[PDB]
Amino acid sequence: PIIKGENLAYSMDEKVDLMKGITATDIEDGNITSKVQIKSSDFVEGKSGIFTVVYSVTDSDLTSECSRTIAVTDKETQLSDLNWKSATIGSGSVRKDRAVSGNQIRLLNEDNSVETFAKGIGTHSYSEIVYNSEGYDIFDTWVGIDRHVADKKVSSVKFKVYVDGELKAETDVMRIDTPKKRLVVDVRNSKEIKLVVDVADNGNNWDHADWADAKFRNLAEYDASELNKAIEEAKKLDLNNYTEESSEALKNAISKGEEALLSKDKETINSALEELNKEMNSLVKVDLNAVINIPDKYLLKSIQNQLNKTGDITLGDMYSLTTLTLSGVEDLTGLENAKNLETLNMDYNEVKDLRPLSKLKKLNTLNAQEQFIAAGELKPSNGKVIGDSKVYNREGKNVAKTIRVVDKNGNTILEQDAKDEFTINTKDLSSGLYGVHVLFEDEGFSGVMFYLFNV
Ligand SMILES: [Ca+2]
Repeated sequence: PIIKGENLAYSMDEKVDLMKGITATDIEDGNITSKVQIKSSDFVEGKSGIFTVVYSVTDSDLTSECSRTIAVTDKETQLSDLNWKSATIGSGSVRKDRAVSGNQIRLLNEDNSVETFAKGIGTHSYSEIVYNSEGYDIFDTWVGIDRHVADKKVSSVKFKVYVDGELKAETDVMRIDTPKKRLVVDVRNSKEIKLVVDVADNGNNWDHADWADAKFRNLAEYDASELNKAIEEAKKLDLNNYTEESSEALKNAISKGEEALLSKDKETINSALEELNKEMNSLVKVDLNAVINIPDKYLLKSIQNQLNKTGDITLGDMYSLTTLTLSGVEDLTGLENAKNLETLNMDYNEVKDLRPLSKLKKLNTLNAQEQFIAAGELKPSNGKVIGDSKVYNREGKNVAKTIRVVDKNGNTILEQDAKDEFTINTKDLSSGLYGVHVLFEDEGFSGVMFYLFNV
């Protein structure tokens, strides 16, 4: 059994396949790659680092083991975007982002297609290129014979990577038809990396070699594991069991945490985590048994008729209203607790203020037409009578339309536009009873607010 596996490198957003590149062949069994198991690993998902995984397989009639590292990195720096400390080359000159022949960097793929790279280092054996590697964690590159010498027959090189003078990785002898190979080297706490292209056989003849996509890769400067843990536990809670104010704050913190995950910014994540933890401990549970204060006895009777019960109406009772029919109601106070109310049938009632229903998010059917609010008697003073004529809709807007004054015979003695208040001259009025009609209309909300004043 020949179990094989090379070092890999992944980015922060990529899905890590722990079995990528693992093969197992045996002369007695054949391809036993499907029977490969993991013997040891320190890998953690959603975490930046360099993890070690050990692989073991058992054949029909014998076990073999192999080990490889898997790095999860973030920021990358192309070597061609940096300056080398020194560079030697057997023929021509080293070129950044181009092959040694000046053409694009081109290597061979496993399916015999050609891979064209925009970034990399084009050199020629024998070659030694040294870079400053201080502060970098992982070196990643593709290597192979450049496609410009695809007709030269004798092209052959070997790639080697030295870290502070120590050989850390190398390929076999690569020829024209050898598909490109990947090299992922740990360069942690190093000062120099040396990229070596040896001549293999036939000297350096036509040894066009590319360090394709050669780049440094660093571990992430952030960690989203703690924020991910707090969000998942927060999303497990039922927002209906908490007050609308506290559930809104937690919901906003969950959203801010989800935004922080996408930012991949350390302080944005930490700040969202602290806020999410604060709203997590600031949650206050509802009390479905607490009594709701309903000052209007007709509203209390209307809710009792809809729910079939006597005595106090609870918040749990209020949460259960999806439809409600009113009769003889003057004050909607208390209905702000029925957050699930969808339909309110209150035609021919005595309501002049829809503001208690302002925050009802599901109230799509409101039948509040032809109200009549007997607003009592106004006492004339200083030769005039003054009354209030503001009728509020759900948005808190005065929807009063027509102010008309009527005498005992039904004849309109005056009419004007409705404002917040009205002032009627009474010095010129004959002695008797007079009525004041405050006409108002809106989307589904209309009626008459009636006053009277004696003279
Ligand atoms: Ca050669």
